[PDB]
Amino acid sequence: SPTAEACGYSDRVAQLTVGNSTITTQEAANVIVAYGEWPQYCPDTDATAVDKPTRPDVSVNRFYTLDTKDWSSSSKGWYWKFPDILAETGVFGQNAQFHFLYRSGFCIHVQCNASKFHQGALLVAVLPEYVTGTVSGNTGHENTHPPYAATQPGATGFELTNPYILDAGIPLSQLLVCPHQWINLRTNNCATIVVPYINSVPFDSALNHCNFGLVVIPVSPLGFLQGATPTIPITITVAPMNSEFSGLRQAVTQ
Amino acid sequence: SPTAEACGYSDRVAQLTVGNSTITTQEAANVIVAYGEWPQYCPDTDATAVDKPTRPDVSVNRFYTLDTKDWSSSSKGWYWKFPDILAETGVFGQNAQFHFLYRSGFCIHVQCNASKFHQGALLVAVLPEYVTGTVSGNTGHENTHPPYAATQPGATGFELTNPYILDAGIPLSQLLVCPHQWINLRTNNCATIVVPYINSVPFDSALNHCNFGLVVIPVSPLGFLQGATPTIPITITVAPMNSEFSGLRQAVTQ
Amino acid sequence: SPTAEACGYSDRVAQLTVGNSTITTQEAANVIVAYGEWPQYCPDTDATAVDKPTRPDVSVNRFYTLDTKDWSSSSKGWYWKFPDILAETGVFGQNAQFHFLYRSGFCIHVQCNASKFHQGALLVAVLPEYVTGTVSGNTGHENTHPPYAATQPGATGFELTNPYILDAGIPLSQLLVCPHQWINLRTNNCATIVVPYINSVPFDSALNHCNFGLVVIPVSPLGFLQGATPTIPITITVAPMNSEFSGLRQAVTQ
Amino acid sequence: TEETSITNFYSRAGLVGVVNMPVQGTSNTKGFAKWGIDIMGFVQMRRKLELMTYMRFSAEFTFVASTPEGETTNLILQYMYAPPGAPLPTRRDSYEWQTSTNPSIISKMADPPAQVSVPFLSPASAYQWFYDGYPTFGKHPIDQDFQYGMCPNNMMGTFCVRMIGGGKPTQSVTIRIYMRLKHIRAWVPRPLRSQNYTMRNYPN
Amino acid sequence: TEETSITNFYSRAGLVGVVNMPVQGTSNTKGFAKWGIDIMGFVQMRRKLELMTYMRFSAEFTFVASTPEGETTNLILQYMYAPPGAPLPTRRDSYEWQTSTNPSIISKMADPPAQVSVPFLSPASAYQWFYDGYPTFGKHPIDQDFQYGMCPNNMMGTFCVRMIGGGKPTQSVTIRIYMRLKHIRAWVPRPLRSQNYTMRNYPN
Amino acid sequence: RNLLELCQIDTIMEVNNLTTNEATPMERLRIPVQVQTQSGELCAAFKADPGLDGPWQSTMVGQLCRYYTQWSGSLKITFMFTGSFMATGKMLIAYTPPGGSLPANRMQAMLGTHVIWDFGLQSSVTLVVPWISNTHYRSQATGSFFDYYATGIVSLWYQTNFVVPIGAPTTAYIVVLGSAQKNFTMRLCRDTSELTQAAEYQ
Amino acid sequence: RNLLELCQIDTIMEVNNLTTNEATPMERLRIPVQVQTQSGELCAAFKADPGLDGPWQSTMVGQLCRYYTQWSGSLKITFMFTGSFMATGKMLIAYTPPGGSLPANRMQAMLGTHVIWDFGLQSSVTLVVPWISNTHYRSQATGSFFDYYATGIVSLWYQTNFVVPIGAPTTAYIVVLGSAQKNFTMRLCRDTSELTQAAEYQ
Repeated sequence: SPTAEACGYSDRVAQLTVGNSTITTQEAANVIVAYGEWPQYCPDTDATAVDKPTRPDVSVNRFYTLDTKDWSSSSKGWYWKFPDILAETGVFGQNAQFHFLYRSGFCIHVQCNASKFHQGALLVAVLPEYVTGTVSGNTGHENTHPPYAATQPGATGFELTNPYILDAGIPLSQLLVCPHQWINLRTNNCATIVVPYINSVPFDSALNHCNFGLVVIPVSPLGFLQGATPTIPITITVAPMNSEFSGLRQAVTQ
Repeated sequence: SPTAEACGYSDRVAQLTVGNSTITTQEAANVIVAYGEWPQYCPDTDATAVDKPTRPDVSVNRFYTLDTKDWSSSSKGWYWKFPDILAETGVFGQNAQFHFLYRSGFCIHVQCNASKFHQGALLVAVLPEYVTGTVSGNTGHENTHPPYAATQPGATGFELTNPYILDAGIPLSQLLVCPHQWINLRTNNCATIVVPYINSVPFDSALNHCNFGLVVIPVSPLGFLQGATPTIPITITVAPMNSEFSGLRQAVTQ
Repeated sequence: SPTAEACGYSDRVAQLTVGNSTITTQEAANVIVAYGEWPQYCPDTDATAVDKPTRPDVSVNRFYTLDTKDWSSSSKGWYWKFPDILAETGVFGQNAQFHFLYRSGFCIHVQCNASKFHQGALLVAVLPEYVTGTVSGNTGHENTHPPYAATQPGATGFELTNPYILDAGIPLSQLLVCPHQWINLRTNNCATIVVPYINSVPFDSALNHCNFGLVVIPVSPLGFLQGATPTIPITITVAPMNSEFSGLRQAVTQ
Repeated sequence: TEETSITNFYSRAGLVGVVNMPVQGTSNTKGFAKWGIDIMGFVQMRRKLELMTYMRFSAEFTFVASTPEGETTNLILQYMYAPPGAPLPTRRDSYEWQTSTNPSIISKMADPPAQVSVPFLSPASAYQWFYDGYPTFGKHPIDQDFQYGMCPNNMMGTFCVRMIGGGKPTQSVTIRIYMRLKHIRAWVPRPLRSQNYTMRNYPN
Repeated sequence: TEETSITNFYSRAGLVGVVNMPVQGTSNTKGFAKWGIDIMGFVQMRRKLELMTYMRFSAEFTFVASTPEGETTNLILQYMYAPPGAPLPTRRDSYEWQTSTNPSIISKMADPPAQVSVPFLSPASAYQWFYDGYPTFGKHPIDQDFQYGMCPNNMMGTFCVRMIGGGKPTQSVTIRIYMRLKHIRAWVPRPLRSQNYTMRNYPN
Repeated sequence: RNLLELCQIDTIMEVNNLTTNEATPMERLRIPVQVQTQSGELCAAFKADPGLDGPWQSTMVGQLCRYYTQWSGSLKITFMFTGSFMATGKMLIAYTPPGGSLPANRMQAMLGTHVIWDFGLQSSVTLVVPWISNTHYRSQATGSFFDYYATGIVSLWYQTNFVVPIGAPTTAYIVVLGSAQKNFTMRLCRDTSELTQAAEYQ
Repeated sequence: RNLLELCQIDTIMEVNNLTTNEATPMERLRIPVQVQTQSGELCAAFKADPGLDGPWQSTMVGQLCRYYTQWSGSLKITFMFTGSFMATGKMLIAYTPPGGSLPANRMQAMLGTHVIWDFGLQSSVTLVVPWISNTHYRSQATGSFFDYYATGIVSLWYQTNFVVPIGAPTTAYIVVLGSAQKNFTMRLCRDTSELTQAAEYQ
């Protein structure tokens, strides 16, 4: 709604509800949905599988506070791989392994404690098909490829070697194109996003595949007076939206 | 249908289908359903829980060949506790633990290899609220109670100390009252039963509670010539019917 | 009719009638007709000859028990050439020679004594244009071609040098494609087949040409206990269906 | 899908077969080629054709020629298939090459390759690979046995290509015939055969 | 305006990539070329294609060949892409080159360049440059890590071009493949990436 | 008609991939069954693989499959109990989706799509292998792990042990047949490696 | 879709054209603001230039622009006050048409199209740069004075000095964003200098 000038109220205030999980932020910016799409169940035409999917709606769809991370005034951003994080948690993750042919979307909520100044806004974005690229020794000769841990850190996140690069060809600045919102947190507070799909294949095992990963890296250095509380936490909670599974058989961690 | 004289055909032949599991026996006796009831979903009025149950229909409902047991010419019968057996297996068992508030029924198929003579019919029955009772030292003074392993053997079965007693006051002979069919296997082959409910509480965690247990004990001694194959295996497969869960929270083995 | 599960009755029991010849088998598998065709009289358009054909229907069409062959536990299969066998027998064969321009189809009945076990099913099939191929010395250099006796054994049959090869490029396994039925004889008994036509030319002298030959080779080794009767005979009877002749003139054995 | 379907399968084209004739051309110093009909000897192409016994065919094949190097050089060739019926040219002079009836095409090497189609000749309804029997009647001597495979119907006349000149060629040429199949209807497919090599030509 | 619009952007064509094979051809004395599918290695063309992940494509590309000088000489070449599935020709003799199914075109160097179009093969809805994950399942060893980039769907078979001759070529040739894009529909564009060169082939 | 129809008619995967068995196919075909432990025995393990794997490869399906760069579709398999009629036995057959390891045990296999064989009057039982793929079409050729490539695995087990009548022989045989499902596809027909000759026939 | 749409999504001109800043872009982005003289200070001066100039060039607009021989259209720019929320300040932003020199002072800039920034609750303010050209289309590439080439200049100033709460830090930062106007055109798409490699990747 708002134009640059126009500002309403109670846009900022919002509540999110999911299966037996709720988050509210007093301060917020209006939610952005990717590419003007909202998540949906894969179409009959779309689905190859010919195996009836199972959607535990409720259990599957809930906010999980997988991890909370502390902040540094400046810190390297780290990336949350979608698929692993859910998998790591259960029931959902556990369900996934058996269920392994898996596809889903999710709504993401990230909350942090707020400080008035809240300078050093951090920008979070999810990029589909995030691919890492190595320095390769900085010779470029080395032709080395990223570690397993790096590629799918397992929701540890992954600190970004060089943020502008994002350890990929893409310049950081252009990154804005992909849907995201930034938290100065002066402007806003815990952001809400719902992630629409880009899925190459309408159904994937998706154990291997990651739909996308989330990156949280401050554009700006935080700054505060000494007196002000040094610690500015960030927490992430997400609830996967429609998830369907096939490939009932045995669960593998991998 | 049949009266004592009357006998049709193709009663014996039957197939059972469940979620991606099928069993067929050429020889069979018509299926008996307990108490003229068939399994159903617990009624709204019935259900206290006010927690929306989850029924993974398909995965939950399937035949599981939990275990196969060999036979002896005469052997002590052993009891399969319903709840444990399913729990032990997964996904269903795994699902149960998280899902722990659990109730279900099941259809039971037991198959054995057949020998022509097939004397020494074995009688199988399920008795609700099977309660064990100890000798208590045979003094009766001892006032001892059965072992944990004994009570819920974990689908190892439990060999029956004294079959007539069935280690309970109930005389064996009367046992017939509870629905069952016997396998001479001369007469019939792998039996089919579907088990209707006696559930005290419309929903139970049922981890603790056992709906009932199955006992397999030959009424008659097997007899064969030496030449005939000494080994007469028995196998059991069951598919739980409607199962619903509540109590989403953490799974305990117990 | 039957699907894999479905089985009717009295499919097995069948009688075949031909001109003053009848065969019955209690046990049988439903008859297979080749290529969904049934034999017919060559069409006017089809027939070049412009010579009025003669069809002794009755005499021509009858079951002939040309030969009976004994079995070995394992034996090389042997091939019956259609044209010769009929020719050898008379009247039909005799008629053929005068009548020599000859074309026909036939229904084939093969009967054997049955043993309960009847393991070592033998597969019989007719392949049109059966062509033999020699080892050619196994060098392959030799470039030798099969003996006259081999090519048209005269319904002696011809034991197969190497069954898998069938002494032709065609792999045995693929052979299934051509219509056939196998006799475990546990499953079935004397098979019945009616052979539809592949005829290159609507009328041939067919003395030279063979419509096709029948091969009988066990897929499986027979196995029996010593006590069981060692000898498992096979007999073949066939009645040619519509046969027509032209080329009235002198009869040649050739 | 489309590819799987028969037409796609057939539509693919491959080298029917080729022969190379050296300039020195010990084989043909004259460098006349009288070519057998038999595609059949070449396994790969033939088997596919074998696969469907019965087809209604219009077939187009293309002629390309080059030296063993593949170098092209300027020669003008004349092309003929008389029939099997016709006499086959002895030599360069050979009478037959002047061919009234028997079809001929003249194209330059320089000229772009020529493509033509041929009717389903065989007197038989179809050409079937397997033959059971003898083209000939009589007792079959062991020596005779060679005959067994042959099916007279599926026998076609030779081809003649001659470089045109009294003298002998400066340059070599290769037949390098390509055939493509037009849209096909086929019946009663027969399984592919791979065998030991009894000999060529082989019924297989 | 017209130029800005996507079609104009795409419509422009450039060299997909070229290889040169010397007459001496130490690389290929035989001078067979088995060419990888990967256009991808060449940065410039690829990036543009990368730009729009999803396209419905009919694409035409042209073949031109010359020596490193650019001098033309008379050779006749045969062209094939079997699939990735097919065996790839060992050598000049190589069996595969006689190709039943696998498509081939024969054109002379003299003959004017040939242009053809190719369907959107990939089993995937589209070919997307970025792949996240492994084509393979299992623990990922450090050595294994090489795998990461690969996306099996966006992998295509090789091309084979061989100069036709038993002997070895008088003259060299260059692939010099040109591709042009037909009218395009494209979706979900992705930003261009310029990176350090991790290595080739690279997911980038 | 269509090759696939030919595929439909009959392809049998090699029961065992043995040179000896392959060379003398009958031996390969038999899968021995004996009186055994009722369960826990593994009758055999089979690979889904497209016919890159030997057993399919030998089959017609494999041969055609080789031609086609990609194959997609579901396969039907049949098993028959040749073994003694009087003797009875039950076996479990399991099919497992890709991404797992081979079941390596009866129980594990059962978790995947499975069926149970009474084997009795009905000689044959038909397994069906559903088409499950991330991608609509899979490549015919594997040999390197591609998720798209690898169909999965199948296994056989003893639901019950073999029991035999005194007369009936202890051992018994089972034969496996293979078929193609109605929906079978392959793409981009091309050459086949399978047949070649070193030297010109000419 | 259209590249321009991509341009629309986000291009940010380099705040400062510094190797260091460019190399480490975050540093470049910040434009420091401090408590200062209320007016007369020049926040910064920017060049219109099409992306021949560094800041545009780095941007997506520049990259695409480089491709197109000519660019035409109007650009939108946004500025945000990252600096302390409590602290308040006003700044003047000015845009100047071609043919003048750089404003070189606050007052001069103001004469040209200008806007004033309260900066407060509304974090961001949007400048608009109108398309003004003698010619409908301008060349993307400049580097030599062409009237057609040169878009113009922009400048920032202090409408008022920064004032800060005691708590609030003296300094503050402003970030600049850039966007493309709905009407954007470029012509005769061609190559881009920007990406090349000395040596064959192959």
